[PDB]
Amino acid sequence: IKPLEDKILVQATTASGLVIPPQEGTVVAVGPGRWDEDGEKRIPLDVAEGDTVIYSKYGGTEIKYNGEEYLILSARDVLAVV
Amino acid sequence: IKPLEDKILVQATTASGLVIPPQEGTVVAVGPGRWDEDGEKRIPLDVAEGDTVIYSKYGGTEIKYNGEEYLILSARDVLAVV
Amino acid sequence: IKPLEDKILVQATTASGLVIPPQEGTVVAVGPGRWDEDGEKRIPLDVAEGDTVIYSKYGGTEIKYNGEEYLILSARDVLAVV
Amino acid sequence: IKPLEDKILVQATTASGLVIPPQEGTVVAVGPGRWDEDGEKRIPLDVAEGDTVIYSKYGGTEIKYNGEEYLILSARDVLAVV
Amino acid sequence: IKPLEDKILVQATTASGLVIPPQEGTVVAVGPGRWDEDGEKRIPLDVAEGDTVIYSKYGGTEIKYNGEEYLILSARDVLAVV
Amino acid sequence: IKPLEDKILVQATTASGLVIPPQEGTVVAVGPGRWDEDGEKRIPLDVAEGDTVIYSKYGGTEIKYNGEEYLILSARDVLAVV
Amino acid sequence: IKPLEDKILVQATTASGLVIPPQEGTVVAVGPGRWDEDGEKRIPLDVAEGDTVIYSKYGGTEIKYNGEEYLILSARDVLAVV
Repeated sequence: IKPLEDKILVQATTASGLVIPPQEGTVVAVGPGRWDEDGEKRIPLDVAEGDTVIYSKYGGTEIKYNGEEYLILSARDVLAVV
Repeated sequence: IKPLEDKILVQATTASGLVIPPQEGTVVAVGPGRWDEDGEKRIPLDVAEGDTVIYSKYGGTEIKYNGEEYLILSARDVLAVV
Repeated sequence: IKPLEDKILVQATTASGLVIPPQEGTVVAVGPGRWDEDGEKRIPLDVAEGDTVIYSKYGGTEIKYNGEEYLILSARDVLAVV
Repeated sequence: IKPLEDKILVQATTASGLVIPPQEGTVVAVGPGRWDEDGEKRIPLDVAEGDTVIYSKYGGTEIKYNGEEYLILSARDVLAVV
Repeated sequence: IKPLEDKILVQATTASGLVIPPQEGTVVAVGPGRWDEDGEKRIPLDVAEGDTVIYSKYGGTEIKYNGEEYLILSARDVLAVV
Repeated sequence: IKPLEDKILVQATTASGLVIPPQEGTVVAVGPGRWDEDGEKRIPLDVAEGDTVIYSKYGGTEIKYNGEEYLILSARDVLAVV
Repeated sequence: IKPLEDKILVQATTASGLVIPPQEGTVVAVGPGRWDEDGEKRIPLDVAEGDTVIYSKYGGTEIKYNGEEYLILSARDVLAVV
């Protein structure tokens, strides 16, 4: 599963030591990014595989595979990295 | 059926080995791409014919032909390729 | 009837051999196109007179003339050509 | 009455020989056009006085003058010229 | 009362000879205009003091001063000049 | 209290001699302004400390301090200076 | 916790000496900023760690950690620094 431009695939108290009154997870896959409006180049994402991130699930598309639960979410949903 | 600029024609548990609690399908046709705002060049899509993709059916335009079910959906709908 | 910049005049199971659960039709007229944002040039449409196209009728303006039914739709509405 | 940048003043089955299930009318006045976002130049409108056009009445501002009924509508509303 | 960039101060059948089924009035003050997005220069308004204009009252901010009723309305509201 | 880029801090019949059927007030603090979309420079605001201004309270964020009632509103809200 | 591009992590009458009829707090972390639309560079934020700011909680994402309450809110939410 290769997220298309812009999306990132995230593998779904929190195991990090944080209480969330917004899930936490590990970036497993990342895409190319949104091309410039000019199409000259693509803007890169500031998250990379293995990054443990905090995101919201809005617009998320959950999909399960061999025991793991994955989420294909847009980069706009990743709020922070711990 | 030749999708016009930006649209891709997709042919509609999953045969890939994935559980989708969003459909999966095969990219059958692809268009030119949205022109730059400047009209200089068109932005290329990151899916090609034969690609097996995961997309959402929103705004989709289903059309049946000789027993097959097709969907003309915008590129913004394709989330990932497996 | 001359579609102003960007619009295209379309003449309204399908005679093509396609089942549409989106209408199909024949492009009878086409406009100049959206000027670039800078106003330098116009972007051209990828459809021309006689093309048989598949489109959605959203925002369409139906108008009848000498027994034929016509639709002035924006280029954003034409999804494919057969 | 001089339509300010972008608007055109239109003078309101149709007298042209068309059935509209969108009114038809004669372009009586036209404005300069929208300035470039950069304000370098203004974008010209593809309609001129005397043009007989088909448009929609949305956001239109009807005003009556010496027995004639006029409409100050934005350029975006003129769909085609006959 | 000096309209800040873009706004124009207008002083509120019509005395001009027009019937409005959109009020008419006299431009009493005009502002600098919107800066370009680049900030290089401001885009000028096409109304000047003394201009008698037709506008809509949407988003207007009526204020009364020494018996006169005034309106601070955005230039986007002034439709034409008579 | 220093209004961040673009906001201005205003200090809340009117004492100017105007009737407002929109409050009037004094500009106590002003921010740097919105960076160009390019980030090259920031766009300056056309009001300055001491300016007595007429604005709308929409989106305003009222805060009191030592008996005085203040408002942090975006420049888009300041309509004119008297 | 590292706010991704544009967000800033804030640490939640007010201890400053202000009455808020909008919370106040201390900027604990700051993100790179939004890339330019062109992606050339990122626009910098006008708040830095330690800044005590006044913001609104809209769209905020509250998260507690070792007894402290934090908020990951977008820069658009920071209204002023005291």
